[PDB]
Formats: sequence, structure tokens, C-alpha cells
Amino acid sequence: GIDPFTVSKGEELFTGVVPILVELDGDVNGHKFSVSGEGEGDATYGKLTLKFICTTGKLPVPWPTLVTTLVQCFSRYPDHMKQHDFFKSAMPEGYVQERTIFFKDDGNYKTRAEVKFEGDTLVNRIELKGIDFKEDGNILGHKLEYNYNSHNVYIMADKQKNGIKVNFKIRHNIEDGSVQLADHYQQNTPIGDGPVLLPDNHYLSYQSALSKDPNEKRDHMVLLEFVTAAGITELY
Ligand SMILES: [Cl-]
Ligand SMILES: [Cl-]
Ligand SMILES: [Cl-]
Repeated sequence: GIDPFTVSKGEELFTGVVPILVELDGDVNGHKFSVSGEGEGDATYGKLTLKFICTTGKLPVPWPTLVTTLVQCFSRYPDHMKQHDFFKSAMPEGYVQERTIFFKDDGNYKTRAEVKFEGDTLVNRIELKGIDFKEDGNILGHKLEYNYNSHNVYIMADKQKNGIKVNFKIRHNIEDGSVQLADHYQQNTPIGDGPVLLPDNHYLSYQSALSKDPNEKRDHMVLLEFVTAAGITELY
């Protein structure tokens, strides 16, 4: 395992503001692209502030479709739920997060990411592969609104892999007023061989706001997000 002498482990690494670096390499129907992101996370408040840039030119998919792929260790876990925080418990060695995201009546993304500390920086390194998309559909045809809605993300233990399974749905807004469903199937597994916290069933409550940097001429996304764990509740 880790050196114990190690000063901070698991949740101890998140008591303050932590710098975040995100790196994504993607290929959707052979459209290749890369995204980098930077900012900070303050788990005490469940607060994420991040700016992402497409480093290869124009992003060939809508930015909103990448939000879930682009650090659940920054969730605010209530003190009364702290024993259910898998994500921080896996740190600093980290965890692998894998998803399949099914876009209804369109293609799918498959993603694999490793989330771990490199010194003081929490790093999310991702590979994304998309296939079976319609060239003129809502994704490759860029028919989605640049916005986001609030969601619950449902977490349960996966004892076989010493990890968790996560499931949720995102409904992106199409420019004609309709909805593009993106059904998310997710699993996380620790990278290290030490103990992790395997949670009871619960959820994370997300709020997300997308904006633009008026001084940024590259294709980019500014993201402000708040994340709180809930769903496990006589004192009063
Ligand atoms: Cl976009
Ligand atoms: Cl997150
Ligand atoms: Cl928004």
C-alpha cells in the first residue's frame, strides 16, 4: 500500500481548496479531439470551478455532452454520511471510472478515466470513444443548447470489484425545444489495494451552470458546479 507515514490520506486530502487538472483524448465517429481543463475543487462546499479548452481546434461534439465525463471526490458528503464516501477513500492512489453513455436514437460514448493525485493536484485523465453516431444528428450536428440542468446520480456498492456502480439520466435540450436523453451507466474501482468505503445506496445532487469567457477565443466551456450527497436520513 501507501507509505504510512503519509501525511494526508483519503478525506484528509480534501479539507481545503484543491487544484484540478483534467485531460481528455476523444474520438467520436473518427472525429478526434483533445480537451484540457483547470480550476479548483472545495469539497467542504461541494464546489467546482473549471475552465475547459478544446486544444485541437473546434470541438466536434456539443460541450454539454462532455460535462459528466469531465471528479466526484469533490462531492460534499454530510458528516452523517461520511462513511459512504467511496471517492475520497480511494485517494491518493485513486480510482478508475468507466462509463457507457447511450444517446437515445443516436450513438454511445464509452469512457475510461483515472482520477488520482499528482502531488497537490487532483488529476482526471480520460479516454473517450464514441461510435454509431448520426453525422447529422443532435450530437455531431451540434443541435444542443449550451446549458445544463440539475440531476441526481444514484450510487450503490459493487463488492465484487471493491467499488461502486452508478446510474443516472441526463436530458440535454435540443434547439427545437425537445430532449436528447443520455443514459449513463458507470462503475468505479480503486487503483490501490487498500481499504475503501463501500457505501449504502445514496445519491449525489448536482447543480451545473455553463458559461463563456468573453476574452477566450478558443473553443471552451466555463463550468460552475455544486454537488451534495444525500438520501440517507430521531434528533429533532
Ligand atoms: Cl457546444
Ligand atoms: Cl464531479
Ligand atoms: Cl447553464
